[PDB]
Amino acid sequence: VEVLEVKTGVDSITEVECFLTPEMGDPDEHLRGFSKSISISDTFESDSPNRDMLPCYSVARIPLPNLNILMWEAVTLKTEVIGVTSLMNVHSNGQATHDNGAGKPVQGTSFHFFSVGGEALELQGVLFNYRTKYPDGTIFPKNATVQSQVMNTEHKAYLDKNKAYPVECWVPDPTRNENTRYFGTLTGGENVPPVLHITNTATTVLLDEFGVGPLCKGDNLYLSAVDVCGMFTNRSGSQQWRGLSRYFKVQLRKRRVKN
Amino acid sequence: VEVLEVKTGVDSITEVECFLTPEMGDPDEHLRGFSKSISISDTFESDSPNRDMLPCYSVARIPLPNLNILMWEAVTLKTEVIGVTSLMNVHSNGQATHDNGAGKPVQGTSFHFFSVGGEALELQGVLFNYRTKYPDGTIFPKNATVQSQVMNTEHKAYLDKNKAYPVECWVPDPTRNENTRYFGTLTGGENVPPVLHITNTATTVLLDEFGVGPLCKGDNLYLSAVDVCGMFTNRSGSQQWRGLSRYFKVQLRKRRVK
Amino acid sequence: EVLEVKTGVDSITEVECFLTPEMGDPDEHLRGFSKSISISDTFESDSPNRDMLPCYSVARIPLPNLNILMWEAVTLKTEVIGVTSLMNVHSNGQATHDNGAGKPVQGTSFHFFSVGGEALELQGVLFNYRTKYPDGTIFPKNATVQSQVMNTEHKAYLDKNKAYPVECWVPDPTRNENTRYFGTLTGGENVPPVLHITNTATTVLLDEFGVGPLCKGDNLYLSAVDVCGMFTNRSGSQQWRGLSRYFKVQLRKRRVKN
Amino acid sequence: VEVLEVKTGVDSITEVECFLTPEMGDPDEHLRGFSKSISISDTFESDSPNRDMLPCYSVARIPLPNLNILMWEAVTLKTEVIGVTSLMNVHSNGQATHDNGAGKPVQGTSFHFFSVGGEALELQGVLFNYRTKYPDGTIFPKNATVQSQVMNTEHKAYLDKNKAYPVECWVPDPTRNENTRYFGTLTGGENVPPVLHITNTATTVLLDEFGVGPLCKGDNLYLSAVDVCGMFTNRSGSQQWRGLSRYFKVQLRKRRVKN
Amino acid sequence: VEVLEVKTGVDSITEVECFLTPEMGDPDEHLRGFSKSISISDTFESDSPNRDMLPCYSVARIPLPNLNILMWEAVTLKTEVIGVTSLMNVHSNGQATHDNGAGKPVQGTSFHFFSVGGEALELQGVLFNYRTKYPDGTIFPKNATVQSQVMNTEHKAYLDKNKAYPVECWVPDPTRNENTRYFGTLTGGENVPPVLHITNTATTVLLDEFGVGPLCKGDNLYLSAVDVCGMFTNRSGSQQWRGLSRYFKVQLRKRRVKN
Repeated sequence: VEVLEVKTGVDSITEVECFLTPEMGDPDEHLRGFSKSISISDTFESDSPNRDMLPCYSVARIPLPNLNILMWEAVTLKTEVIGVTSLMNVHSNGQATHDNGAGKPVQGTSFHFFSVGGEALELQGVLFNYRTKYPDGTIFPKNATVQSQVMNTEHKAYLDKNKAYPVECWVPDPTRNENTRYFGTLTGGENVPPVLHITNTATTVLLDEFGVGPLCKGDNLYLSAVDVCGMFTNRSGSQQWRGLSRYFKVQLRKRRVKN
Repeated sequence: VEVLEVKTGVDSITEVECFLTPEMGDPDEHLRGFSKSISISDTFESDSPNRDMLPCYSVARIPLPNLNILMWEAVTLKTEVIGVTSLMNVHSNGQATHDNGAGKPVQGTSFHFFSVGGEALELQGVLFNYRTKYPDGTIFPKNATVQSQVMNTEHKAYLDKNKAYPVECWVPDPTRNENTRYFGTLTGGENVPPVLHITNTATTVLLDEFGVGPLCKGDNLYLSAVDVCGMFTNRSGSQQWRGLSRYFKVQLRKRRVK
Repeated sequence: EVLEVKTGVDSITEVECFLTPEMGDPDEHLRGFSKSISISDTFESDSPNRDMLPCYSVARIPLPNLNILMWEAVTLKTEVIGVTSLMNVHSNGQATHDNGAGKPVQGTSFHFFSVGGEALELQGVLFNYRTKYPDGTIFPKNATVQSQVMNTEHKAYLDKNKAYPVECWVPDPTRNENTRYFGTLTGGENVPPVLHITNTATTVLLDEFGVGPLCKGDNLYLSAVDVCGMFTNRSGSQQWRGLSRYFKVQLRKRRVKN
Repeated sequence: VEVLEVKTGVDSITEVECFLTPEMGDPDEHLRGFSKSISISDTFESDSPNRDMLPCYSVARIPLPNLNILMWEAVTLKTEVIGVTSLMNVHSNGQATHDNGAGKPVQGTSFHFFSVGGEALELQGVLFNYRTKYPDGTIFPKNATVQSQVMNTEHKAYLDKNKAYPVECWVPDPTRNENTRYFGTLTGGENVPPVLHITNTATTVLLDEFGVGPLCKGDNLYLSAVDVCGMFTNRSGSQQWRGLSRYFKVQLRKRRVKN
Repeated sequence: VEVLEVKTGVDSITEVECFLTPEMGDPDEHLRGFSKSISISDTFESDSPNRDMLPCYSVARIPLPNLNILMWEAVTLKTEVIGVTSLMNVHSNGQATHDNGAGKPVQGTSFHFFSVGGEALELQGVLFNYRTKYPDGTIFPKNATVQSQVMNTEHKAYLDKNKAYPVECWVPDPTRNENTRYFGTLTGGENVPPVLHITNTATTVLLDEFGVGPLCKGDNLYLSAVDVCGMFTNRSGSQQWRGLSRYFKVQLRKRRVKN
């Protein structure tokens, strides 16, 4: 693809605003945005997590105004976590900090990740434990070998399905994603406190070093997200992953391209 | 509504200064700035927080001088939390950290938020637990379903009343607030320590990509805030939200529109 | 009305001094420490003795007398003197654990410094409006429940050393036009002290309009607090430990009218 | 060596992309990416860590296109740790935080290190304890004295062999490496939480203050790495180092050189 | 002294590169770089720390090429801590984290400090406890009074001797050191994790606001360092300061000067 002039004019600019909801497991009809209580396998060879216990990658494919050599180019992203203040509900079935204290807030291992792309995010598989049996209804590395625990190039996938790609198996494939801009932070640890900033005054630019943003094949924008905030501890002491939705505002413009 | 020239002169500039006091619960007439002690429901279904245990958003609507095409445009903000040294009272009915020790100071989950707009801050409701019964005298997401636990578009509101909107079920609506600038931080975890900076040498510019600040409809500036500093632990080991007031200094200039 | 800067001979001056911390000094051997912290059982019975209360430090520095012409503070260099003293973990310290070293000074800290052409101006805010502050100290008077968020009666001048309890007072952001102040409260019980020393860093004291503090009556006001944290003795009791602050201030001569 | 002009033209540039797997010990045929569980010595004299217990430096020598006097010059690096989300597997033979809680995630002492050079990374030896007996199959400071605990200049080597230079015995030698760019953080502490950022938008510049990058002797790129993420605690409470692979992408341009 | 022009020419440039070893106490002939295990006085009046238990400032007077009006002027500094990876030896007489665990790594109170100067570092004395009996063969504030615990102007010295000036009594005197540049962080707390960055791509400029670096009186350069990394806990539970060597590379140039 030869990228050429940006079209000028008011019809040359569009905008995509949406919410991408989390996919944490949802173990009952009252617990959307939570996973199942975590159960620990006794051995590696018996690691067998259920689907309702495994957070997955969120993805939304957004149709843009049809164009046809012109493609929509993603220029600017605005994004934030929606419902940060909900993590102050410290009075609903929380294990106490101590005797007569308030609930433990959501804390621990967090993954905050977001991508904007002209095609599906491209994933590479890395397994904590290759012998883990992943559940029916999820898409995960197949023919896992020991070498899957560090790097196995057989484990390529597209983020082509919502509620399907377990977070713990897949990362953005850094050998691809030319047409995607991705951003991710894992903050590990049992007690790591969530630090969530919100503002409507921060724009991130999506143009590569040559002034070129993601170009939207078949007039589709791809928004992908993960926002595992940490773990909710109930009074029994068992722990659930808790997630929040992510806001996306992408500005786009029309680029001419050849071949 | 198109934005044109900024009126110049010495009669074209105005300044708004004020304090927004925190609204933490005030469970008795000696505990202004504190909440009622947290009680934890045994289940989600039975979660029923009383008003005096629910911190709420602070809001002040300030009349500006009248202009009748001319609107007040907000340009610069100075803000800080007032009384940060108050958190050094570790000698007043606080649980000792160990045998013979000084008092645990205010710590744990904090929310520091401020916003300046030309209209009321626009809110999206999101709930930790959708079956939570919120109390009489508070304004909260109505018709909550399990989708409210992640994203429910029904839950829209304007921060149009003080001591009314509980911090825990409302957040600035990113899909709106085009005529407001907002900034907040949630610092979670039960041990996390307060980090409070203060200076009269720091200025936030309020203008957008296009050099335009909030334009004050009806000649009213709207200041909104939340300064939940953490929890204070009394010798019983029960915990109360403690908040502080926030200072605002806003500089406004005249703008012609339409 | 601020006019031209004078240039040439005797046009420049420097002020270099140290300000000692003011922590309580509870016996002739413990300068720079508070008394051990006693906790009151109730808010009602909170009665901290002067030797348990850290206070604001201040120095009125007299400048070369001028006769329309006044001194203008332009840059600051500052640091905490004797940071390495906090490596003494062998002098009557509660052991971390069995056979271990003494617990270092840690927990709640307040690092503040200001340079002004008049007394730093203070706002009173109280953790607990019922606290009885001791004779010999200057504290918010006629305290009410509203004093726990913002009571405009509590106004004062940092005009005396060892008198203004840190926990009652903050810089008043509605005034202090003729001062630059900077402060950090790092609260928490385990919070580690982080202290940077260098002779390579310079703060600029000029405002947005290129004007620094102007020294009324030819007097520079330096103000400071450096409560580093608490020292735990082998008994478990905790004292505030403070350290001295170094100020270097470059001033120039500014003509002024009316 | 006199560094002259850069050749231009579409064939004057090349790109190196690869993965560097962690060398953590691999104690059995199922635990690639893990160390052997740590065994403490009663005394400094008895300190005798086995090879399967000692994380080593990763190194890849990468042959570039032959030139016959031109040398390849490394200009830009893109790197990230691959599989950061694998550390969310807190349900596989993990010691519980507390009664009913999730597995403890990987946490504790981490070393994150990467270097790009036109020759093997140059190593200085420093020993926590000079009387440690290092194992057959590893290459370590020889003729240790007590001064090896602070600085002994006998302890020089080239990172010229994978799975062999123990990470705790060697460090980049700052008196050499004129022809290498190295970056490393040690975050020690027993409870220290991992912090892993991913993005395809960040580029390191490899040029020195004179606009010259590493020049590749015999047309070879040297990529060195260590990504000890922390330790994994099984249900017995014994602890293994857990390592992850590192992605490199280096842009190189042809430089003319004399002698 | 009037400062005039920089000299130019290949021979107006010189470079000083060297290691500063730590002076932690060296309690026995196997523990270079450790202190003696810490003992706590029952009272202030009885504080009497032994020399093998007190870390001291490190210093090196480096002779420069003899110039006979001309002085060498220090312009740039590269510095790093050497053997940061040595803090991953958690298998050598360390107190376990918990039952079956790896050893506690080095952690707790750290002081990292370095200075480059045209004369000896000037020290101000500050004592935690003015009644402390400092030991024979160390240089300490003398005729100490209670005022010595905050600020006593009597306590002035030159860091003119190695393994002599105990760290806890002395800090750079900020009323002096015009001809030195100093940099120091105290990170206190008992459990504080070491964060140690290494790279050969960072340079510090030693030039003040007027473009003048340290001027080396009598053709001498003064390099001072402290790098107490934290505390080592042996299986006893007793604790020793552990330090590491610091690397210095200083670029100097000739400067004319009058009187």
